[PDB]
Amino acid sequence: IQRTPKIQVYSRHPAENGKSNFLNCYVSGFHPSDIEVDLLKNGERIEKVEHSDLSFSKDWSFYLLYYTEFTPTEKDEYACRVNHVTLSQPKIVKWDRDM
Amino acid sequence: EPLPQGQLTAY
Amino acid sequence: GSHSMRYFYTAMSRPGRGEPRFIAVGYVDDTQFVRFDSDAASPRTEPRAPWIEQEGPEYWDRNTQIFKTNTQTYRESLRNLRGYYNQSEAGSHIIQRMYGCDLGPDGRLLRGHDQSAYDGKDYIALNEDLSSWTAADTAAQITQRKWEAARVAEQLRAYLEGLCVEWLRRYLENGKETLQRADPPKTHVTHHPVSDHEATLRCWALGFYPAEITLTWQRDGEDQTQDTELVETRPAGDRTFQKWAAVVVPSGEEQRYTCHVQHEGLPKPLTLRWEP
Repeated sequence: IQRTPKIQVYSRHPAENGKSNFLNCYVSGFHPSDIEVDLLKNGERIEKVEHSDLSFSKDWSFYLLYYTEFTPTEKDEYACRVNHVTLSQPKIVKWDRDM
Repeated sequence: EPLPQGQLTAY
Repeated sequence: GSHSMRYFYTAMSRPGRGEPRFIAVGYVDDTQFVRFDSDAASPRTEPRAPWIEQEGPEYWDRNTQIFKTNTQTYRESLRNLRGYYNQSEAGSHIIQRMYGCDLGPDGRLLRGHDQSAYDGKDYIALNEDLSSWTAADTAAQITQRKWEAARVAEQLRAYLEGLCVEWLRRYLENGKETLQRADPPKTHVTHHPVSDHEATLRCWALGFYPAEITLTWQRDGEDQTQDTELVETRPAGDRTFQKWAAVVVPSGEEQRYTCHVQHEGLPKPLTLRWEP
């Protein structure tokens, strides 16, 4: 009846410290559609994060893209925090510039 | 362009 | 070459939190061009692609009326299905619908689609003949009876073979510089040691459009389907998509592996290997 979301955290353009880019969190394959998604910077929730209009795949599972402008560095850590009815507790997915 | 309202037939 | 137009409707009940929300989005291939959300401060059809902006006020008012009317109809439908399944008035449920037309590489209607699901499970679908239905269960059979009596199939066929194709062709022309432009993937192979005798080879495909693409790893010319980790194609946020395929290989055997890429935008299929 319910499907847990797949989560991918990545950048729009190849990561280059000091260069403005876009941090993306793509959640897909989930059902129902209600879902909470926050982008984090060193653990703190980033303000002003936009997302795409709700749509779904051929198997009826939903997908959404959450994104915000950002500038990668050596120290700063970024991640995506996702909660869904299928999850016991919010799942944290860290950004890996090689994924 | 979407499907016209037509007769608005519910499920 | 081939093209399609699809509208995706999502109607979701939420007992205790107002009337069901109705959301509709329209796509031409992998490009969204319109949206409507009954929860918006001021519910109206809005542009989501530059080439649709040139449509006149009549277009936007006609569409908004259609979606405003659907909002009410789908709320009735949710009540109806709740009943068909003898469900409580306390749970949240979802009706989804997707319909549209597919054109071949010549501009002719290849086939039409109209499918509905309830709580993520197929409920009822218009057959490829655009004249008959396939109901998933006895509940959907009730909907089928209603639609036949209301000649819904005939209405869909007229739309799919007419308006659908006509407008899709119009959109393809107005947005030809993007909709009819295939952007090939920028590709490369990365190497990540995982231990002294194994390393990960990851084949990347970036900045491509449309989303359809094929990434495969071969070992001595043999596909490694079962040993290849293929992530889901994801949106970059600038209309393009990204994807990668990875395989763990024995250190020293990297050159026996080749990554193959197929995409509409490539002058010719690509074959890549790790380049130290």
